[PDB]
Amino acid sequence: ALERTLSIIKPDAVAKNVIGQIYSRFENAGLKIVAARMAHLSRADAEKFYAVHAERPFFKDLVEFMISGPVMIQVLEGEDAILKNRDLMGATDPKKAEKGTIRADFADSIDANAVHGSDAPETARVEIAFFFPEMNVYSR
Amino acid sequence: SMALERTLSIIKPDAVAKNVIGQIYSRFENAGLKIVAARMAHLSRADAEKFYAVHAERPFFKDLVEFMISGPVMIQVLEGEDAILKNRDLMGATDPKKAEKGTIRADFADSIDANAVHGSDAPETARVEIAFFFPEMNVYSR
Ligand SMILES: Nc1ncnc2c1ncn2[C@H]1C[C@H](O)[C@@H](COP(=O)(O)O)O1
Ligand SMILES: [Cl-]
Ligand SMILES: [Cl-]
Repeated sequence: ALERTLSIIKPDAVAKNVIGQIYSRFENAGLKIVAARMAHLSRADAEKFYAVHAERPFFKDLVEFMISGPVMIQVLEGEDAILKNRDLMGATDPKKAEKGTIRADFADSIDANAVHGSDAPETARVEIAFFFPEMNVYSR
Repeated sequence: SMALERTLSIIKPDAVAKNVIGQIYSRFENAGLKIVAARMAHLSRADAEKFYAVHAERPFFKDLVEFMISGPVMIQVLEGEDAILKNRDLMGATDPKKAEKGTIRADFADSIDANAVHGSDAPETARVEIAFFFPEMNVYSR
């Protein structure tokens, strides 16, 4: 159960003051919050984070929405963490997300879709390393 | 209407281990307080000692320090109307035995040593405790 994934509670969900409810989704599902911080990303950092989408027409929108306000960033650890977090988040478009997922419950739109989660083992590694030094990640 | 205040909150290692960070956060957020800074940390002995200096000559001091450093904690700044007192009412009495039902300490604390949470007790300690753990550039009022 040492797999880790990178989660972000996006500015829309922070602004709703539902950080705790989203955290409980993780915790109740058996994931442990092993690193965490509130931050306000710069444009340059949002651009780096979303680099893989630099050529897509929704790039500017991913970026603008991620820097519109503070975010809560955390590392989630546990068995099958990457896929479990994805299951908890639900579909990218909240209109398509299953009932009781984070996006179905807290997302207003595909832009304001509440949360990010790493999509694969290598993106989890890169994203965790982007936001946290290992000395500030506390496995337990 | 009262003064918008910031206070310093810590979810102690007992409650982090319980995986009830979310539940405690929702206590704050449902009471109309906003999380305006946060980070997970593992305090050093020295940092815990500094933080608890007001209790340095007391006999529970060593225990306060060893318990604060026994595992990672979740630290946050809470902002809202009357935040200092509000947080304290939500936490409940220092001794979970004495804490009203529905408080954080009643629901998540196992004892006076393992008592789940800290909150600043006054405006001046709030100021000092926030500055101890966060630079202002990482506190984001909204
Ligand atoms: N208009 C208004 N609304 C809400 N909160 C306010 C206002 N003016 C100051 N403050 C804040 C600043 C302090 O935390 C507290 C008392 O002000 P202090 O001067 O520090 O004793 O209230
Ligand atoms: Cl995303
Ligand atoms: Cl304390």
